[PDB]
Amino acid sequence: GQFDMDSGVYSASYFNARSRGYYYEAAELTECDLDVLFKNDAPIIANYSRRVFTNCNYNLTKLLSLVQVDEFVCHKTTPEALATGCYSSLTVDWFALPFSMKSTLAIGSAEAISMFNYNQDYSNPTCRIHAAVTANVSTALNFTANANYAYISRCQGVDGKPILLQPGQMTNIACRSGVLARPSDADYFGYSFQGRNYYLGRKSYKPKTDEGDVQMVYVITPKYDKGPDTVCPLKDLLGQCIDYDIHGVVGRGVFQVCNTTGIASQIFVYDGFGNIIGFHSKNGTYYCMAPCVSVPVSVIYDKSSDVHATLYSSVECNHIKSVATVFSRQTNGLLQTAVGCVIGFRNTSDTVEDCTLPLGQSLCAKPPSNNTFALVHMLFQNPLKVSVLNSTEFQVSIPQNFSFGITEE
Amino acid sequence: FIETSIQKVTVDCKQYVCNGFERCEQLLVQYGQFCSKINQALHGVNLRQDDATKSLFEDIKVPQSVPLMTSLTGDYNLSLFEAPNYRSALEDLLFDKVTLSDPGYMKGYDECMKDLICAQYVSGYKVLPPLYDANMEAMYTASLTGSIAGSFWTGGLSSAAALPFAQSMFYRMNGIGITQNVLMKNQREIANKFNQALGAMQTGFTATNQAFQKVQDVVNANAQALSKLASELANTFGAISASIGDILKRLDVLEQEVQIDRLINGRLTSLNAFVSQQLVRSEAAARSSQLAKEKINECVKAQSTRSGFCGQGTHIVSFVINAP
Amino acid sequence: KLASELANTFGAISASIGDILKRLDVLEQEVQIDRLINGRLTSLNAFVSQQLVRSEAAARSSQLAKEKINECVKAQSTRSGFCGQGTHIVSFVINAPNGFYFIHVGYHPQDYVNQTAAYGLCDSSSKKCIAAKNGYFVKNDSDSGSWSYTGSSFYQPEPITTFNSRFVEPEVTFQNLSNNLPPPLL
Amino acid sequence: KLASELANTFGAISASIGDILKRLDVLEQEVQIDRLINGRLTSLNAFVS
Amino acid sequence: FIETSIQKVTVDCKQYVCNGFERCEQLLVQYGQFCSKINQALHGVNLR
Amino acid sequence: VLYPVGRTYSNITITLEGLFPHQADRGDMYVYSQSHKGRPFISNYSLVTNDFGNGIVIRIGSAANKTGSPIISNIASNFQIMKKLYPALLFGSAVGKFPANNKTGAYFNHSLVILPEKCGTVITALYCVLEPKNDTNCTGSSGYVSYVLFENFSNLKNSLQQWFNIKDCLFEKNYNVTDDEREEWFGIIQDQQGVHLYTSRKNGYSNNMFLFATLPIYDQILYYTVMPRSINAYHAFSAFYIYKLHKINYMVDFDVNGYITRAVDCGYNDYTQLQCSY
Ligand SMILES: *[C@@H]1O[C@H](CO)[C@@H](O[C@@H]2O[C@H](CO)[C@@H](O[C@@H]3O[C@H](CO)[C@@H](O)[C@H](O)[C@@H]3O)[C@H](O)[C@H]2NC(C)=O)[C@H](O)[C@H]1NC(C)=O
Ligand SMILES: *[C@@H]1O[C@H](CO)[C@@H](O[C@@H]2O[C@H](CO)[C@@H](O[C@@H]3O[C@H](CO)[C@@H](O)[C@H](O)[C@@H]3O)[C@H](O)[C@H]2NC(C)=O)[C@H](O)[C@H]1NC(C)=O
Ligand SMILES: Nc1nc(=O)c2nc(CNc3ccc(C(=O)N[C@@H](CCC(=O)O)C(=O)O)cc3)cnc2[nH]1
Ligand SMILES: *[C@@H]1O[C@H](CO)[C@@H](O[C@@H]2O[C@H](CO)[C@@H](O)[C@H](O)[C@H]2NC(C)=O)[C@H](O)[C@H]1NC(C)=O
Ligand SMILES: CCCCC/C=C\C/C=C\CCCCCCCC(=O)O
Ligand SMILES: *[C@@H]1O[C@H](CO)[C@@H](O)[C@H](O)[C@H]1NC(C)=O
Ligand SMILES: *[C@@H]1O[C@H](CO)[C@@H](O)[C@H](O)[C@H]1NC(C)=O
Ligand SMILES: *[C@@H]1O[C@H](CO)[C@@H](O)[C@H](O)[C@H]1NC(C)=O
Ligand SMILES: *[C@@H]1O[C@H](CO)[C@@H](O)[C@H](O)[C@H]1NC(C)=O
Ligand SMILES: *[C@@H]1O[C@H](CO)[C@@H](O)[C@H](O)[C@H]1NC(C)=O
Ligand SMILES: *[C@@H]1O[C@H](CO)[C@@H](O)[C@H](O)[C@H]1NC(C)=O
Ligand SMILES: *[C@@H]1O[C@H](CO)[C@@H](O)[C@H](O)[C@H]1NC(C)=O
Ligand SMILES: *[C@@H]1O[C@H](CO)[C@@H](O)[C@H](O)[C@H]1NC(C)=O
Ligand SMILES: *[C@@H]1O[C@H](CO)[C@@H](O)[C@H](O)[C@H]1NC(C)=O
Ligand SMILES: *[C@@H]1O[C@H](CO)[C@@H](O)[C@H](O)[C@H]1NC(C)=O
Ligand SMILES: *[C@@H]1O[C@H](CO)[C@@H](O)[C@H](O)[C@H]1NC(C)=O
Repeated sequence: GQFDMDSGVYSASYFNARSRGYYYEAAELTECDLDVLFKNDAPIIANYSRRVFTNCNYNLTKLLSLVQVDEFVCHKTTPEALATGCYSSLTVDWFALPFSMKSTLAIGSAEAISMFNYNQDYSNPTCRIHAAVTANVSTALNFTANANYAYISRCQGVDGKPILLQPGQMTNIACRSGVLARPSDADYFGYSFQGRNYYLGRKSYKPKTDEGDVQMVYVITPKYDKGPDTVCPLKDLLGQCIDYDIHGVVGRGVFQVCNTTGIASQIFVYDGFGNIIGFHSKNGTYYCMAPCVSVPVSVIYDKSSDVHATLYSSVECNHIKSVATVFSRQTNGLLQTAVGCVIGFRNTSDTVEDCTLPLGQSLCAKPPSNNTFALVHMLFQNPLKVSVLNSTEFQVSIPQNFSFGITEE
Repeated sequence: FIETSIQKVTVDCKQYVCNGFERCEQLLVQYGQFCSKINQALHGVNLRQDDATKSLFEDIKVPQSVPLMTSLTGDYNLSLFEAPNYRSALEDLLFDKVTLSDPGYMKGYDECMKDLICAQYVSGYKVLPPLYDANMEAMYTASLTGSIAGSFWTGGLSSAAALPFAQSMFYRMNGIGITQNVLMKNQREIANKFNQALGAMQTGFTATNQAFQKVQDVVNANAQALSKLASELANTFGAISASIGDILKRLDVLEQEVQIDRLINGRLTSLNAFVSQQLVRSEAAARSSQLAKEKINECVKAQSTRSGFCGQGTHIVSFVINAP
Repeated sequence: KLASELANTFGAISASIGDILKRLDVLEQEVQIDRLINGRLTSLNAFVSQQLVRSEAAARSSQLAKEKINECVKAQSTRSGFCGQGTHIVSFVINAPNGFYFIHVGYHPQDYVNQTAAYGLCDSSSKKCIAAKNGYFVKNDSDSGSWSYTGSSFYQPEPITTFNSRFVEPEVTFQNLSNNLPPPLL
Repeated sequence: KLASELANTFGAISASIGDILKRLDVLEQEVQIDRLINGRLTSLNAFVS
Repeated sequence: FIETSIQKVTVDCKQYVCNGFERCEQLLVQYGQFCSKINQALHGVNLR
Repeated sequence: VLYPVGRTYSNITITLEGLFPHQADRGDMYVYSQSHKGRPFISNYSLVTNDFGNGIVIRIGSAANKTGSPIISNIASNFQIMKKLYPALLFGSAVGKFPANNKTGAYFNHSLVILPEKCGTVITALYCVLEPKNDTNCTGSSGYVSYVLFENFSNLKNSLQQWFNIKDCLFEKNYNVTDDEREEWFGIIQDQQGVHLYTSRKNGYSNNMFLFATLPIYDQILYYTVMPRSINAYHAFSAFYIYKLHKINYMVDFDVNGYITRAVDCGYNDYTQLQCSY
């Protein structure tokens, strides 16, 4: 962040490898039927329906063309992501509920819907979708809403302690069967379920409108786990940093023909930090992966001569070529050095004991004043040799002249 | 063992915090100007370390050395300190027995293409080479070892003398307080005791020796600092994922701001902790370098007349060996 | 750093409290002022930690300054390396903006000549044995039996007197002179 | 100083985890417990330094 | 007076951060891995 | 120990979180016996209903090629080599008593019945409702004691239908296994995504526990029983032990081929807690 700089061997920013290709695998997964949402009668909130979809593809444009979304509530995902990205599994909970009582499904609500009928789980990403199937679409399909719709306002044992619904679980079968057995509304009525008495509650509602529109609630739970991402929307090179999408897992890295490790059934091999370090593919071959690493770059600058040189630290100069398009728009003067090969330097045999631009292991950079530095070694000044006499006499080296030397600290 | 030099590390702040994503870089330049300050401080630390290394190796330099002192002795066996590289056999033993991984220079990146050595080019940091090669440090140590023949004697470093090691040891013990008659009576028992002491010293690089465990603990502390720096890129810091790409894929722009902001805050906290630790270790290295200069000029270049310094007992002679 | 770190937004919409109070509602104001508070408290903690580290460094340097004053300046040092390079002669103290500035005057030799020497001299007949103090007994250039005294830090061949030699217990490694004895042995 | 930073709310509704779990819903519990965790880890790191 | 020894303190990181709440412990292990490093450093200073 | 799902590792130590059992937990022991006099010889297993909790893991076999006691003959001269039998399991949500006799283990509504059909070569996971059949001295009468999946010695659904009614039957899934005499592990868990089964007859020759057969059962399983099983005629068979899974921390290690060789309970004593702490 300055324009008048001083001398020194600075450290510059890393330069990252770009993409040199694209790789794709999908294992050819078939379309899973999401028409079961619009096939049978619309479910009651008490007897709601759940389906889990795995190893399939879906066309979302057809699905959203059948409903009119009134309001969607998503946490940790967006509907754009569920139309673009892949994930491990898909869970759809759907039931009929009118829009006049959609605040009962809101978080923190004290209504009986959340604590007896549907308790949403928020430990994994979710989207609660309030949509309306219109009358024309309802007659185009076989979708109807002719059931007797009611929820559970009370699910209480003989103790009298309410039995609450845990998150991500279907309704308790005793209270479910007791509520759906009774044809009329009642806040408090007894029910004997297979030898045990229950006091229950029934309150009715109507999801159909005057136009004939059936108002629906869809709870979508995309699950993002490690490994293959086999639920994907219907969308339309060795040793190089290339982009990939093996089983819906998108990223960049370096691919190598590699010795097999781990279990071939589990496709992806992970490290201890949640990083894919390899994968198995079809035809029995194994590739072990690594992220595409970056070249460390150091800059040697001298203020007196206004000459700059560029040290690529600890890189073998052969490899510079492969990533030659990732540096600045100026980057030749090729020269191997013990601290990593460097550009901008002439190899010389001169030795200087004191230098102000040290490149590392007994190496320096002599100022030009040509228009380039000189690679010079550090000089170890040999002390004067004194020879041991093997007799009773001995050698001494006594000064004959001196000077008053000043040191300051 | 005296730890005189810290590990010199330069960290690229932009690559460490954002890993090349442009949205993160925009959010980070909206956050502040931390990276230039980090780079300047962490460059000043390395510059000070290089200056301290030069100031340390001026003291090891002698005006005169005897190249034939370690080989032309009496009954004393000083083959553990002979220059045959100028690295001695005890330096070879010490460097072989310590579990130190090779810092790649010249070809480290190429090997990483096809641990903590290959974690440099994927995290954002780089371990700088030392100021001197091990060979030149070996020349300095060999020249200092050859100069202890008459440095303790009446020539107070202005002149040099060429006493053999037997005569030098004889003068050392006398001035210690043993009479000359006793020393002349025992010219074989003393040499045998000195030789077996050096032999047990040679064999003694085990897990029981305290100084070798100090060397191993210093290497382990450097590795733990690098591992702590590298392993904090896998922390979510309360976000949905530790990767910027997953956040950009799954979330919308307003939520992406919050998730990238908490990741940026966590990684800047990691960088600040590393820089402060490097500053504290630099102060410790300065103190240990001053102690190293004092002990070289008192124990190696002379004979200590003060108790408790230059080891237990009463000091006779000292030698110095390069450590990792 | 302490002054310029106040300009950071720390993820907020602005680095100023007044703009946040003017633009956003109370619930958003709490969040923005909270992240600004967290950033500035982190800055204060970093400054205090830096002050503590420099305080320990200054304590170490103050101990070193006391030792160097009492050794280099009030007396003449005999321990090499300490009190500067070479053998110490005299030192001075100069005040500095944040400490002290020392100037050490040291004896630095320039030339060197190799010489032969002896641990001591004895007279065959009387076994009286002398050893040199603060110097060596070097051989003369015109005779094989004439010995002269020289200084340790300078070369000048001088006659051997009583004042530059001490009487010591005899050793087998002393030269047993027979003719042309020096005046202490004569 | 180590003991006195367990009473700091750090911008949350309370310094106690039990009050946060009693009052707020799950999504707000994550945020409040996260800022309390960040404050207490900052205190631990300051003590270790 | 010369201050030759520090006060040796061991802090249980999980108990200090979360006070034995399981939801907090889940959120802390989702946050990162800090308690092991704190225990290692704070045991190393006591050993030294 | 249940293998991690969807991924594998090699020569790494990880602190996994999930459903794991305790160290040195003496699980419940169940043995099947041969026919005594030409009539089934069974135990108290059908009238006792255990708690599913978070799931169970079963050590299958683990006692073959040893000297076994026929349960009808404690004399050591009658002792023979143990064979391998697969258990019949029954998982449900609501449990009461059969009306006619008042015997426990009625298992009303839908229930998951895991049967080792054929000569121990196919395992069948069928999910439906068992009602008593109005037959003399059988389920739903006055002279009923217990039900046996009685077999010969070289489909148990026919015996089950001889003791129950099969109606409202949602799926019937068959999985192919080989007849062996080895240690095996079997484990069942239930989550929001359904019922997950685990077995050791996946991949190469290990005691690990890999997922298969994600069943679409979403009502919460609360009870499990071991349906008694007998083989018509002296013979001896191995035992299986059932251990309960808990929500605990658990540190494991992998090898070269990607199999878990050793694990740590992380809470059994102070030393395992310290091992997890570091
Ligand atoms: C998801 O489902 C929708 C249906 O709702 C698909 O849209 C359909 O795409 C096909 C192929 O482009 C269209 O067929 C075309 O029809 C024209 C005449 O209209 C004909 O000239 C073309 O040769 C072609 O056959 C079809 O009209 C269109 N229908 C609708 C309602 O949009 C969509 O392609 C599906 N998405 C994916 C990724 O497959
Ligand atoms: C009872 O005896 C039978 C028969 O001896 C045992 O079955 C055998 O179990 C061993 C387990 O070590 C199997 O060995 C395996 O061989 C493969 C190569 O085929 C090798 O890669 C594995 O590492 C392993 O060593 C052996 O194949 C198997 N025999 C047969 C015929 O399948 C059974 O384990 C014994 N049961 C008990 C409880 O002792
Ligand atoms: N008909 C029949 N069925 C059987 O199951 C049976 N089992 C045995 C023997 N079964 C067993 C079971 C456990 C141990 C046992 O000692 N267990 C070890 C386990 C040690 C470990 O955990 O590694 C122990 O001592 O705890 C011995 C024999 C003999 N006859 C039989 N006969
Ligand atoms: C809850 O809804 C399910 C799904 O519609 C009902 O299950 C159906 O029950 C009928 C009558 O027994 C069968 O003919 C169907 O084959 C069943 N379908 C499925 C998918 O199981 C169930 O009966 C409802 N519960 C109540 C108490 O009415
Ligand atoms: C008549 C309601 C307003 C008056 C309430 C007065 C006193 C009650 C005080 C606190 C309870 C408020 C809970 C209301 C829940 C409504 C939101 C919902 O869960 O849908
Ligand atoms: C540079 O020059 C020196 C001396 O001439 C030589 O030893 C060295 O090999 C040269 N460098 C290369 C890469 O050849
Ligand atoms: C000196 O010591 C070395 C190493 O212990 C040994 O190899 C050598 O033989 C010894 N020499 C003598 C003369 O004892
Ligand atoms: C100096 O060294 C040379 C070569 O070893 C030797 O011949 C000469 O005698 C020495 N000088 C004296 C004064 O002994
Ligand atoms: C000097 O004389 C003594 C005898 O008094 C003898 O022991 C010694 O070896 C002699 N040293 C010489 C010859 O220099
Ligand atoms: C397994 O991992 C260890 C790491 O401790 C390693 O030493 C060993 O070589 C690995 N095994 C194989 C076959 O690579
Ligand atoms: C047998 O099972 C019944 C269940 O009805 C139980 O009450 C009894 O205690 C059990 N007896 C034994 C010995 O297990
Ligand atoms: C079952 O219990 C009821 C009431 O407890 C009783 O009337 C009936 O006789 C019992 N049945 C049998 C077979 O004992
Ligand atoms: C359970 O069974 C009873 C009677 O057998 C029935 O009334 C009830 O509807 C069933 N429950 C479910 C959820 O099917
Ligand atoms: C066993 O085999 C006999 C002869 O085929 C048959 O009559 C009997 O029903 C069989 N029993 C079973 C349980 O399979
Ligand atoms: C299972 O094994 C049977 C042989 O009994 C065979 O007919 C069937 O095709 C097999 N099924 C699969 C999926 O392998
Ligand atoms: C059991 O085996 C005996 C012996 O052959 C036979 O008489 C009897 O009919 C068999 N019973 C069944 C049910 O298979």
